[PDB]
Amino acid sequence: AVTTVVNPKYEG
Amino acid sequence: VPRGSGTENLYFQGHMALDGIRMPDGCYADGTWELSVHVTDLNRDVTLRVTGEVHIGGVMLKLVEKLDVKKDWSDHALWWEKKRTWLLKTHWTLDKCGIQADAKLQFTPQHKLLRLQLPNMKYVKVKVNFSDRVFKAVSDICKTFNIRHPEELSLLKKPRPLSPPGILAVSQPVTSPEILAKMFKPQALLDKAKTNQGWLDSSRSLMEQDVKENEALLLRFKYYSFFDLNPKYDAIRINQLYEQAKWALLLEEIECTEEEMMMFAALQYHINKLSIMTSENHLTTDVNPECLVSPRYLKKYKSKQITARILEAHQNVAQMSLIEAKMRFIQAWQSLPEFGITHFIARFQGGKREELIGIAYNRLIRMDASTGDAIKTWRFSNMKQWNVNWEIKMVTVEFADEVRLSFICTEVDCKVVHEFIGGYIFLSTRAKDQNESLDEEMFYKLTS
Amino acid sequence: GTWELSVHVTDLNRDVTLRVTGEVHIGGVMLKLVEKLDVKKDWSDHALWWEKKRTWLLKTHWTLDKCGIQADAKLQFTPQHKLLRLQLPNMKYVKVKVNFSDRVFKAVSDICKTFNIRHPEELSLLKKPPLSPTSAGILAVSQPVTSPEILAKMFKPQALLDKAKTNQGWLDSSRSLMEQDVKENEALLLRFKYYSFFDLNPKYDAIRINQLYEQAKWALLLEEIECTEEEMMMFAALQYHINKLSIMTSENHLTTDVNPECLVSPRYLKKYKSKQITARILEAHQNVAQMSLIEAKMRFIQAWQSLPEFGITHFIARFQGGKREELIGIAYNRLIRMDASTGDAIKTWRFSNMKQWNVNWEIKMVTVEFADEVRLSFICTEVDCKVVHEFIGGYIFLSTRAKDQNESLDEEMFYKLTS
Repeated sequence: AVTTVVNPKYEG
Repeated sequence: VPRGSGTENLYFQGHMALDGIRMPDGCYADGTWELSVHVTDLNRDVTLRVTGEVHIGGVMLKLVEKLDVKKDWSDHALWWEKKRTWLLKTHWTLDKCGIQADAKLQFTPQHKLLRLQLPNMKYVKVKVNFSDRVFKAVSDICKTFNIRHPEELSLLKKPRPLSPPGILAVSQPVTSPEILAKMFKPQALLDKAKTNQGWLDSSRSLMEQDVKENEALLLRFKYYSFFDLNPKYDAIRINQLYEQAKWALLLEEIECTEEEMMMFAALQYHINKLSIMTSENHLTTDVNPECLVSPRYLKKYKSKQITARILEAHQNVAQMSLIEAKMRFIQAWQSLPEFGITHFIARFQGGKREELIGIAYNRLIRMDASTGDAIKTWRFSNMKQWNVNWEIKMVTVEFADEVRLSFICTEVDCKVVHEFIGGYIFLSTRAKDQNESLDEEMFYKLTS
Repeated sequence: GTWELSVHVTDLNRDVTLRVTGEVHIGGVMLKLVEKLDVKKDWSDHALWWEKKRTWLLKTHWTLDKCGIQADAKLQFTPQHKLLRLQLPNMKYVKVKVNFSDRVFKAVSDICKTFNIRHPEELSLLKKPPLSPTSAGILAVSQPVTSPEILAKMFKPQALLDKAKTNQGWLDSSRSLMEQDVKENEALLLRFKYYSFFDLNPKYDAIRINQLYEQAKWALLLEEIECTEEEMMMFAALQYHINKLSIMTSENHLTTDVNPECLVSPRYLKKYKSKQITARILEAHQNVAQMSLIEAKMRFIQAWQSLPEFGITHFIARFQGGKREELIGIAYNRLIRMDASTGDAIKTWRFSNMKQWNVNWEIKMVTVEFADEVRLSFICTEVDCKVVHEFIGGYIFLSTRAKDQNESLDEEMFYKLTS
């Protein structure tokens, strides 16, 4: 699988 | 193909009725079977008769019944080496945990002794819970040490004492010209980068990460972004950061020019003089109260009573100068052009050889693995998201103002890199107007 | 038709009489004096002074008629630049060459340039009831008291009313030293006058910081400002520490314990003789020790700035509706009506509120109008009336210093606010 982590600076 | 207990290929067919078409596999005439448990405290093995319906807490009680009925077993828990997991959900049945007669469990204190090498190079021993996530264990160790903002620190395995109150304030120079040279490991950049494979996983426990009981780990500042570093109450935190900076320069973990080295050396020499000043005794002929206080105090007190009050106040004054000088050393170190970069080995897409990914508080850097020369920099402020493909061990970073960045690391390096990026992103959300509102839930969501 | 004019040449203690008309120019009188006295000597610093009228005759294009000079006018012909003794905040005396005809605001600015003290508008000259620096060591001097016989012969156990009277001696910044009864070879005090210090920067204000530290130090030793016994002991320990740091800046190559093998990475030992490394460290240590010394002086200054009585300059005043003499206290942000016996603050008005303000010079009454509070009015003596006026205008002028505009000192703006 993959672990996608979004920079809170952008969404969430 | 993984075999045995706790896998998809168990050695015994479980859930067999005593009165089925034939007796259950590997069971005694009464339907029980033997679970062998190693009690680390006593270096002894103990066997229990159980079935699959017995609860984890049932196993623990059966063990305690067989061992000393007066001894304190309240700290012991079951550890399952093969599956690298503690068994703390005590209401689970052996069948739920996948536990058959082949399983080798340990009954062992959750709290153990752990040797730490501090940044000032001294060894301490602490009692820490080996079943807590390392994030919490580090936070608890820093509280014992009165070091604020534990999220900037972590634990690092040494590359291939004393039991806490005052060795944390120790700040002395190397003993010999040859004790210093003995510690100097003439290391290339790639070999420094390999050291960074030893940063512990903050989301897992010490037990799950191959830490012997009397193995020394390094307690180190991990993230080079120091929030509210305040001389008025961070004396210990400042001393340990200064010591980390002092050794990194003496040992060439970070380079500087010759003129900078002579400045850091004078500043270290000065700090050592100020430290002698905070403990110089028989401070007698120096203090002349007639020159230091207004004449009304002279007439109201005996000189040797004023001299005493002055020398008591001077202790705090000298400690402040000492802390300010260390702050200045840290600030000069922070201004070095490669400060704050942690290097990892990485193969960049379309690249010819192994290079480095450098991670800093505000950016990622592609660097040459021999010289450390920066090739390309990406700012976190332009980063939209990032992901790890754990199949091919590939990190991919997406941006708003250019095409994605992709690189390959070893499996160990993938986990560490992912936590560094997530960690620095977490630290960037710390706000001045705040209390110790360390959102633990947010750090875990970004680094796992 | 000519009439005679008595001009005294201070430079030669000789009196010279001149026949003049009245349509003659001031510049004309000057050239006649140069014809009668030495034709070789340099007279270009000399100007005409009129001691009876307390004024310089520095307009050469003007006529004797435009000046009201008649035959009853005894003038002087005298060097503008004269020797002036100064006691610095560190209590040391220096001599200086200053234009006794410039307005004192300009004299102070030029002295501070000579001494390398930035922001001269915070300093001024005060009358008390010697190396001779000229513009291109004594200003970085910070020595403890000589003996308990020197600190006690300096101590004046004076009440609060008496300190308020020393403030009569602040010079008019809009007038020259000559107009203010300052003799050559006589000592004025150079002091920080205003307690609002703009950009006090340890990176380059070493001298200005040293002198401000010394002023605070002495004010505390001489009880000109009071603090608690706990604070006095902290200040004493801090002064003791500063004197230790000061000694550390003179660490020579024979008293030194620098061990390079403990302070530098091994490649330096393998490349340089030990003596070369220590000399490099000792040279770098000078700036390092001087920086610790400056920071410690900054901490002393910052503790002094936090005292309850800090930064207040007192004057004797009769407030409207008051029954006796009290004190008007002037600080950088506020005006305080104070009891002259206890020093207690009775009422405080903030400069932020101050709409406008005027001085009735007939009855010597200062009046300050506010937006929230009712008018404040008080009467002072005639001298104290001029000094208080300058203090209020001066502090307003200092507040206008744009927090970071690095602008030139608006000299003309100052003069408008204090005249």
